Amino acid sequence: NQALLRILKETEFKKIKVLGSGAFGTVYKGLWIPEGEKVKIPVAIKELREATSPKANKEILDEAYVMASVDNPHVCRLLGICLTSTVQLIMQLMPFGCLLDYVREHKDNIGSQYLLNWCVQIAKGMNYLEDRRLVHRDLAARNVLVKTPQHVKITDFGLAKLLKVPIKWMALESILHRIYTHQSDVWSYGVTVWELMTFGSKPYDGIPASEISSILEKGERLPQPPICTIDVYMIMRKCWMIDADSRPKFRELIIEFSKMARDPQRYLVIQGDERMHLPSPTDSNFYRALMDEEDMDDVVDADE
Ligand SMILES: CN1CCN(c2ccc(Nc3ncc4nc(Nc5ccccc5)n(C5CCCC5)c4n3)cc2)CC1
Repeated sequence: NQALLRILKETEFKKIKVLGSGAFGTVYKGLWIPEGEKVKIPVAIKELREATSPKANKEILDEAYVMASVDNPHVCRLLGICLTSTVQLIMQLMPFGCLLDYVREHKDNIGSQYLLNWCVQIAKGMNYLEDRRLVHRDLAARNVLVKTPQHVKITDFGLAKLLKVPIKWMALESILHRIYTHQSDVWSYGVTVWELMTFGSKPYDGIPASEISSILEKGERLPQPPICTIDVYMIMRKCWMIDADSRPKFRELIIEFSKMARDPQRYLVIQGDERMHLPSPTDSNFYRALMDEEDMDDVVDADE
C-alpha cells in the first residue's frame, strides 16, 4: 500500500537539531509544518549520507514502501520520505530516545520486570518481521527506541539492505559470508539482550573487530552479566550457537522471556529490586494518554 508512505517536500519540514548518527546518516529532530497551517509538529529525520541518483531513486522508494508497511506495536513504521540530493526519512520523534542510552542513564535503578518485558517486546517485534519474511540485519540496543519506559520499539528496519559494519553484533556466518537470515537476527538479539542486562556495556570491549571471528571460532562468547541467572545466560548462549538452526526462534524467545517475567526475581538478581516494580495501572494509564495512544498487548506481570 503506497498510501502508507507520505512523500514530503523540503518546504513542508525543517531540521532543527541533531539527535545522533550512525553508519547510515545523521538523525535530527525536525518540524513538520502542514498544509497552510501554522503549527509545527516535531518529527525525527534521518538524512542519508550519500547523495541520491534518480535511478536508485526507484530502488529506494520501493524499499521505503516496505518500511512504511511495517505495522506492529514493537516496530517503528517509516512515515514519510523526501527525495532530493539527499534521501530523508521521516519517523515519529520519541522523547525518551534509544534503549541503549536509557539503560545506561538508569543503570542499576531498573527492575527485573522492566528488563524482562523489554526482552519480550523486542522478540515480539522481531517475530513480526520474521512473519512478514523480513530480516533486520542491524538489531542492537541503539536501534531500539523507548516510546514509554513500558513500551519499546525496534527502529532502523530496512536501511541496511537499502544502502561501519557492526561486527560485534553479527552472527559468525554474517561476519564470514555476509549471510543474513532470521537466525542471524536471533544472534544480534542475544547481543542486544546482553547490552540491556549489563546496562549498556560495550560487547567485547577493547577487542579489535578484526579478532572477533577468531575468538568466536574458538567458542568464546560475551560473559555472563552479573544480574543474570544461569537460565537467562543459557538463552543468550543459545542465540550464539554456530549452527544457525540450533538457535532459538523468536516465537520461542517470546514464550521463554514471558514466563520469566511472571517470576522476575527468580531469573534476574538485582539489588533493590523489590523497591522497583511496574507502574501502577494509574501511572500506566497516564502515560498512555499523554504519549502512547497506540494499541498494544499487555505487559507481562508477576504472578506473585
Ligand atoms: C543528550 N541526549 C539528549 C536526548 N537525545 C535524544 C535522542 C533521540 C531521541 N529521540 C529519538 N526519536 C526518534 C528517533 N528515531 C531515530 N532514528 C531513526 C532511524 C531511522 C530513520 C529515522 C530516525 N532516532 C535516533 C536514535 C537515537 C538517536 C536518534 C531517534 N531518536 C530523544 C532524545 C540524545 C542526546
